[PDB]
Amino acid sequence: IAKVIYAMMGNKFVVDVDSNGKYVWFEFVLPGQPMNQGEIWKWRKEVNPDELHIYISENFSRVMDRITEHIKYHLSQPHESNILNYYKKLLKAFERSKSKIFNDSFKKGVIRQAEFLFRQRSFIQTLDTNPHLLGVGNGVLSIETIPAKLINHFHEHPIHQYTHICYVPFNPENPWTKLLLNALQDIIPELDARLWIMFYLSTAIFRGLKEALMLLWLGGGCNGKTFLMRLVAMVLGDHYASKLNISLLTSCRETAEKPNSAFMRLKGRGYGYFEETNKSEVLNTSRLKEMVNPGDVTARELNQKQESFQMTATMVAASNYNFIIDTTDHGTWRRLRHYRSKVKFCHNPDPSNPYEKKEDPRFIHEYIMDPDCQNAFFSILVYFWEKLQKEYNGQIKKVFCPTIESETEAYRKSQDTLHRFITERVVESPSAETVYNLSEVVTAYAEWYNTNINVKRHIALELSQELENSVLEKYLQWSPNKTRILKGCRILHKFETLQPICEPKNKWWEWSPNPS
Amino acid sequence: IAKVIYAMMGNKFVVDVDSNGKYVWFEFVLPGQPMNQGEIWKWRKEVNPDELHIYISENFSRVMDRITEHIKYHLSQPHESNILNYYKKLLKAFERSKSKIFNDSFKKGVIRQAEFLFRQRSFIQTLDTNPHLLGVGNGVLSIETIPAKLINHFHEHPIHQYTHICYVPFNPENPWTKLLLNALQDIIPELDARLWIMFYLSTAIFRGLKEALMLLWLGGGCNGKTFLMRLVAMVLGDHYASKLNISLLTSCRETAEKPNSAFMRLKGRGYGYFEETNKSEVLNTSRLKEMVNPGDVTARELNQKQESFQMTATMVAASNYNFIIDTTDHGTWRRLRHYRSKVKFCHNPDPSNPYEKKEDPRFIHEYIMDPDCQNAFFSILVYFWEKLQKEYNGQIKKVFCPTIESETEAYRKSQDTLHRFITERVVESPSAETVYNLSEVVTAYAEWYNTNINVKRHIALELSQELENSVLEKYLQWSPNKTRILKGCRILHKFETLQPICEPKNKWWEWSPNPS
DNA sequence: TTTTTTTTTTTTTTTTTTTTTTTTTTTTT
DNA sequence: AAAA
Ligand SMILES: Nc1ncnc2c1ncn2[C@@H]1O[C@H](COP(=O)(O)OP(=O)(O)O)[C@@H](O)[C@H]1O
Ligand SMILES: Nc1ncnc2c1ncn2[C@@H]1O[C@H](COP(=O)(O)OP(=O)(O)O)[C@@H](O)[C@H]1O
Repeated sequence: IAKVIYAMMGNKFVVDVDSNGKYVWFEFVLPGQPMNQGEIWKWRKEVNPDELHIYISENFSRVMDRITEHIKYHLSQPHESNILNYYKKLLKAFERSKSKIFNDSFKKGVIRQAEFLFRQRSFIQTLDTNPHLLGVGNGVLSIETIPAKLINHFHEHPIHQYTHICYVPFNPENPWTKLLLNALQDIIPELDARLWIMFYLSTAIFRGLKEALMLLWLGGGCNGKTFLMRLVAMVLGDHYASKLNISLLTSCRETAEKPNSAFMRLKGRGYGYFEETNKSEVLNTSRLKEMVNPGDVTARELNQKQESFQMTATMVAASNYNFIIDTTDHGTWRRLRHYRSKVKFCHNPDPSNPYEKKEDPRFIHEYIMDPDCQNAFFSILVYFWEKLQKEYNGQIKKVFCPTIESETEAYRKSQDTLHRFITERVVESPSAETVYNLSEVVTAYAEWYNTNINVKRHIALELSQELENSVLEKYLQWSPNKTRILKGCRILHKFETLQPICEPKNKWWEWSPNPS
Repeated sequence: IAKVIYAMMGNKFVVDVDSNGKYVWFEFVLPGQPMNQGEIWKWRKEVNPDELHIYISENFSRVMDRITEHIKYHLSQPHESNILNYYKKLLKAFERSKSKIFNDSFKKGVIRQAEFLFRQRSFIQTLDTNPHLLGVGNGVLSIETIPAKLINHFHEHPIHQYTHICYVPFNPENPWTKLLLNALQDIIPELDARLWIMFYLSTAIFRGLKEALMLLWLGGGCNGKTFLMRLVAMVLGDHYASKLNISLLTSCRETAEKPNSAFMRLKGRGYGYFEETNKSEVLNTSRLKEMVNPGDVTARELNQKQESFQMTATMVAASNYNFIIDTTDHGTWRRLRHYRSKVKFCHNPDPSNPYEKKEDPRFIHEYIMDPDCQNAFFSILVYFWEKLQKEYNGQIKKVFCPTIESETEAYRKSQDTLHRFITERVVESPSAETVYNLSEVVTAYAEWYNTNINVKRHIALELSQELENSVLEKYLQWSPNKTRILKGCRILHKFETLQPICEPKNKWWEWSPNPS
């Protein structure tokens, strides 16, 4: 029967071997059959095929009946004795064998035999490999061409994961679309920054390789954060987006004994966000380069082994407090972006202040669980992604935002404790002073850092190189003992310093050819 | 049935026993059969024989037909009564068992029985033992002789692991080959160093015993590092190369109850690298001698037993910051090599400066996932390896490079704290200097090192010996109490002052004549 | 306070059992 | 038609 069953549904069941070696089945659902919500036109995993057993027992019996009536007909026609005896023996044997198809053990054996024919090599590892296909509640969305196309019929693309958000073409006249656009515009007034943030967030749908970017934006509190940042994750669903933990960035270099189980996250997921923390924290300068770069990343999670994989997911970090970055290498400080929210939300609006408005808690308590709002947001996001693709050819760095890369470099001017310490505690001594050797500078810098920013361990040797790299390079002399000495300085302790764009008409999403 | 089946394909299936005692099957992939990308002409592991199960019922069935008609022929020829009755009984017995080959349990029993016949003793442990054979996407490559031979037909070498890179003969006229050669030449201008690094990197393909070499090379940042370091590992693939963690080189020593997993790596992997992680880490002189020697290394792993394997892998290291190496024995510092980059890459070129170049991000963001570049890079690598084999008889110590082994000894001059301290703080005694008891100099040197390099603990015993090993041996006296007193030493505690080649035309890969 | 973390690794499954047997109708009485 |  296995061959006949393969003839039955060669287009509705696929058998594949998992990592553990247990064969698993996958079936292509069709409309009008018992099923979950929003999986139509998608493959679904399965362990013990029920539809197969039902089809074997019910539909397959019709063919047996056809065989039986064919035997009836050929026995009816006149013939010779020997052929009639042969037909009678064949009929008796076939009737004896007919009832076996309803037996449980026979059906199980048939299934075990048939799982070999249904096998299709290279099916698990090709699942969801194409980054241009997204599973949606009403079918599949392909972003390969412009415009994106919705497929809701038979196809051959092996997609298994999905989101339960139905897609509709971007309609600006939808009331919820209008509400979302107005709220988003009110969240951040700058049009260039608005377009830049929307463009950056649009790339989350893509799951292939992306440019090495880092986005972090900081505010006082009660701002637009955690509203759209959580809304994007809710729209994308758990399958394609995932929340992270800030401990992934604040943790020191754990030993090989520690099985860091959060590194295995982001596998396949194209968007990850760090929720607002509770205190100002300090980066380790590790877990940054490997979390920004598009190269291979690998780590063991828990009671398993080192596994390499590609990490491709847009990152966002929002905190009410401030961050700590301590480095000046051009490798970093170049794949990072910082923004600061200029708006505030409170119950009683302050008149004549455009940078403060009445907060509506209804945006957070509800408006997330409404499917219509999620559908409108998804349409807006796909429209923005199509805009980016048709304008800058998928190059996020190409787009221009004057406010960005200016506030970013302004922040880069901060987070430099060494230069600030030099300006605070070093002055141009004309004469009547010594060379101070070299250890005094690192010692004073260490104690000032402990008593001004935070207490932490320091290495005396490493601080020297930036000391030459600092502005004190001109007053950095050599020594007959082949050491580095300082000059033209006084080391001070207390404060005894005395020792002589535009706006759109009615639509901003329509955008202007030159960056608006 | 099992004997006949063993006669069917005794040249396509091999049964062996793993460590756990479970029998496993291996199948020889041939062209024109279902198979994943790039495993042609190579053995593949298998758990539950599939093609065997199909062959039992499809091709083998015909054989019984050849028997059946034969009986009819003998039944057709006229003979005695008894022989005809014998043939009738034979046919009646045989027809009722003809269909038995389709039963699932019968097939499983036949497979279980034939498991013994197909067994080939000493097959798993002899897999990939030959180091001259590599599995490539279009067959197998043998580096046994010169030129290397690409086998793409039947053979008998038991290889199972492979890389998915198709091999082509080295052609300089390929555009990717020219681009890679130009970029690599630009990465490090020095011809001798370029040839030496290419020669060293060529040995990653070999998997047998290698020379005890540890190459490390530093740079300011945004350099050629992490580009070819990742490129080589990508080209080799996960099977023959893997990434390690710098923790293995900074952890002091893990004690018992250790779930060591990264230590027990490098099973056959001939290439190892460390990306630029941490900020100016420290070495404690452990985990180098066993990580440089060609000796056997033994380790356990999670729910495993402590097993010993021959560690053979070309090791490379690169960082933006400085290392801390503290030892002076001739055994070490002899299996080490140092290099430093001399170029910088940035978005704003400096004209007339040969040591600055416009960096091309495309080299990283892409050019890795393109197979066309990978094939050319592999061809370059194998060509360089064959050049080394024909020139220096496979020995990397005999190759000539003046810049290397000169900058390396220059680095060895650094990382010597005792010499620097001696010619920084202690000078010859002018007058009124005593014996200073014993080990007071190293006692002060402890705090000097803590305030100058880094904080750590010290032991007086070994530190005493290097004082004799230092230049201060001449100014060391014996004492009536049989103690090593220190004479002729000022022991100063202040900073104010002491108290009284060439390049070819256009083909560097041509290697130039023997001096090169 | 930081340091070992202590508990997560180890157990503990797993998964037993159905397999079959019998019958078996027809053949043989 | 009942027993192997
Ligand atoms: N465009 C908007 N108009 C009015 N109210 C808003 C708007 N965006 C957000 N809000 C409200 O302001 C509050 C902001 O709080 P929250 O998002 O927690 O700030 P933060 O994330 O910065 O801590 C939310 O409860 C939300 O209901
Ligand atoms: N020979 C070259 N010519 C032009 N650009 C290069 C060359 N080598 C590297 N680059 C570019 O310069 C950048 C250097 O960055 P990276 O390799 O990360 O340096 P590092 O590893 O020292 O931080 C790379 O992104 C690469 O695109």
